[PDB]
Amino acid sequence: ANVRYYNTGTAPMYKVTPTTNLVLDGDTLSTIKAQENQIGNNLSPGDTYPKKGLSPLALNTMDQFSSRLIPINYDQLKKLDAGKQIKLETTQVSGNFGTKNSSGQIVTEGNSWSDYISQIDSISASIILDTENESYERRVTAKNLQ
Amino acid sequence: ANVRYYNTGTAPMYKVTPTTNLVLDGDTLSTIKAQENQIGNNLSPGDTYPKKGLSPLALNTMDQFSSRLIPINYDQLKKLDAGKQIKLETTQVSGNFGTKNSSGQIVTEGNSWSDYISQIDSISASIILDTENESYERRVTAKNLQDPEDKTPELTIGEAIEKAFGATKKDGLLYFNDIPIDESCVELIFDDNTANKIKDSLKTLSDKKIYNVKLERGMNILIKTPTYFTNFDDYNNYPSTWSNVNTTNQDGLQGSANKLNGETKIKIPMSELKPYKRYVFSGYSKDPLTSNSIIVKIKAKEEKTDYLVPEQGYTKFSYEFETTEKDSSNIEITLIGSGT
Amino acid sequence: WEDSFAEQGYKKYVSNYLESNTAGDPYTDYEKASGSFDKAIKTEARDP
Amino acid sequence: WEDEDLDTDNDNIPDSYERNGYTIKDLIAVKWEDSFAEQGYKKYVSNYLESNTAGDPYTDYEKASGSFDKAIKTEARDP
Repeated sequence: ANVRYYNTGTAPMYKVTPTTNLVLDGDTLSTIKAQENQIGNNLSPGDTYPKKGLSPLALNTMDQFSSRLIPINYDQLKKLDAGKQIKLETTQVSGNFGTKNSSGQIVTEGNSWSDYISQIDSISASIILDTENESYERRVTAKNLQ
Repeated sequence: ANVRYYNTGTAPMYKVTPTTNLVLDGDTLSTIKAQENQIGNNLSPGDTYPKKGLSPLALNTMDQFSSRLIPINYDQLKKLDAGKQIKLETTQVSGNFGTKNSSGQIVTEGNSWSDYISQIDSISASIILDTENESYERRVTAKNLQDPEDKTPELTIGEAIEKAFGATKKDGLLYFNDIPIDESCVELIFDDNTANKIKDSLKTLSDKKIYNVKLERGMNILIKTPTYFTNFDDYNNYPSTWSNVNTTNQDGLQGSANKLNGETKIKIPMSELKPYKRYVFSGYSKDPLTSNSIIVKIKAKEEKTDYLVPEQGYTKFSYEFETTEKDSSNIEITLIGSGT
Repeated sequence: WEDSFAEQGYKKYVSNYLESNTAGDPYTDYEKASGSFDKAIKTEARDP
Repeated sequence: WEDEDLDTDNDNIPDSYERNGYTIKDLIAVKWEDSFAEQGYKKYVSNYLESNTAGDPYTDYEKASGSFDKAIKTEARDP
């Protein structure tokens, strides 16, 4: 499959590792977590990986050390041969963020976003704008009255 | 595939690991991240991996530990078999940089360049020079006039090109190692948004020079030095001598004083330039009566165009021709006219 | 905060005086008001 | 004292910073005069509220005085 990423929000995210889900017709063929091949180093807000002028990004493997191309048996092949198409979804994305030291160098080692997600979601309310060229999604905190 | 790297810019990079992307015809065959075999230990700026005297570098594997050569199925093999060629792109590059300790030993352990990229890009504007032997690309910071707490020294674009490359203020103008860079002696290329910002911010200045406009946050500026130049006091690099010329008050601009008629003709053979390219011929204006610019280039557009001054102020003109393939033919530019 | 700072280009914002991260994100309130955290995060995410 | 309170610890004085500029001399930053141009000294300024005014991982004092690396070109020495 040839995919490309995008990012809409405020802060950038380093070392993106999305996990995709392939479905055909009721089924679910595979869940792929992206390897060190199709990893992405930087993602500024409002931009894409790869950039606006380059070809997309190809994923074809499913191990940790990349071998073992993705299989499809005979019935799913004959369904795919007879006109159908498969659908791709994104389930979760793990990444990194960056802090700086005592007036020194920025470090990104084990500073993961994936434990600030369920705290921010249980505080905030979600507001999404959609114009004709781009989208925006923000999270604003709100007061409890209990 | 046999590839070699290059590096243009100010800082070196250790332990360089590019990732490449192979496309054939709309498709995308694979995305390869270079392993320990195709790694590169050093890249001094303005140099390559390997050096100039060595053969290129081969990549054929796709694992983490190098096995499992790259496959191609039958339809893509028949497409590649019937004349076509594949295209190779570079998406990202990760590497290292070097910090030294308290007058001790330089260490490079997890000092990765890849987290200073999105910070530097959202501050700076990008200026790229292109001469005919090498290229240069630099990043210069700029002020954001929206935030009043944001402090940094603002600077004009003619000062940014002064500071980025090493140029010296030789007789008012600035010269880059016996090459003249000015507003009127080079070719300036923008994209759409920065050209819109520049043409919007000219009408507030007293002097209508574009080297006095203010540098902004997100910009992109490319410059190209010409290949043949006709400065009259000195610096006219030409194998073919110009015909029907004049010599009075010929130092720079602001001194145009010679009104003459007739025609001006230059002919250069193909042994002094490259074939199958798209050259551009450009100059400035005057207040004459009339002129025409005939090109006598075969395998091209040998027509002319009219001169048609709208005013006496210096407003440039530009046209283009198309070169033959290394024949006995000569480019013949003739300019007829009454007035200058 | 005074009302006459607004022509200069200054904002007005408030926070929670019983915590050090009033929005859950890994930057504090002082670290996010004064932009000393990162230069890539948009200025729409500066008030806490 | 009155005019030496560096806010950020860039090890460089804010009077020598927002004004006409400064120049290193014997590894010590001193005030800028116009007669230094004969000898071969430059003139550069920076941001007195930060310790990295260009984003790159070298500070202002570490980049003015060339004590960072000897392979980075001198075109990237002013901050």
